Formats: sequence, C-alpha cells, structure tokens
Amino acid sequence: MGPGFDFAQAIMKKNTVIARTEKGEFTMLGVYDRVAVIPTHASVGEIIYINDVETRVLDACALRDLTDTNLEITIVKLDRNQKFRDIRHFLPRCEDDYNDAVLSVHTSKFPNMYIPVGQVTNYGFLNLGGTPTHRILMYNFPTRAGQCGGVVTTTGKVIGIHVGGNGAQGFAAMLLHSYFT
Repeated sequence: MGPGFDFAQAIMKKNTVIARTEKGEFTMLGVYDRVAVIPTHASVGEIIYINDVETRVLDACALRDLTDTNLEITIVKLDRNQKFRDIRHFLPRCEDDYNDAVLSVHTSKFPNMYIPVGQVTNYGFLNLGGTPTHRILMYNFPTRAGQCGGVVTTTGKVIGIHVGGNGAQGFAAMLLHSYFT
C-alpha cells in the first residue's frame, strides 16, 4: 500500500521459503548462498522440507550471546540446488529501536500476509516460553500462532524474525550483520 509494504514484498518474493519441521510450517528467511534463519523452537533436524521438497540440513546452529543466553535464532545451511539473493547489506549492524515496521508471513495457512506493526522497541530481555532470551524487539500488535519466522522490516532494513507473543504484544529476535560474516 506504501513504501514499507514495497520493501517487505521485495524481500518476501525473493528471500523466503516455506520451511516444515516436525513442529510445523514456518516462514524462513534466506540471507545469502544456501544460508537461512528460523526460530530455534522450530527444532531443525538432519532433514527439513523447503517448499514441500525433502532437503538435507548441511549445518544448523542455535545462536546464543556471549552471556550464553538464548537468542532464538537458528542459522541453517540447506543442501539446496539454488542460492538466495544476498541481502546481508539490509541487516542492521547494532541493536536499535525502529519506527513503522511491517511483519510479513508466507505459509500454507497465511499466504501473502503483511501487517503494519508500527513502532518497534529494543525490549532486550524476555522470558520466552520459560526460556530467558536476549535481543528481543517488541511491537504492540496481537500476533497469533502461524506467524513465527515472519520477517520484520522497515524501508531498507531487515531487522528481525517473529518468535512469540503474549496476546497483546509481538516479539521478534534481532538480526545483526555480524551473525552472517
């Protein structure tokens, strides 16, 4: 509808796949080469489905900060025959707050879904499903099951992936450029 939705759509149409694990279907962001991200609660194993094709997992790393605290981001290298467009130059270098973000989801349940979530707070610490978690972004939208893995963008920046909600607020894990060197 406007330039925020324009940037979000450009990311969805080239840099997402539908990932299926034994824990469900997730929006999965491809970042560069065969490297993608997914919430750590997806419990990626040795095999994953990518757009309903059986795909070997070459590497999966559940990130933690240097306090050894959960970040809720898993970096997956896929045995896929095709590279992603390199979008690392759209990743923030530091923790920050943002204005006027969009959360974008693409699954079998929610295809072509875009949500203007407004202001994004650097929330920091969250007890996420009982797990202490750092580098959490918060937005005041009532997000629902099916949105985990959704991509959070502003114009020109890919800032996080949706990992949870409390019925009134939604929470994303930060993406930082330093995760993908």
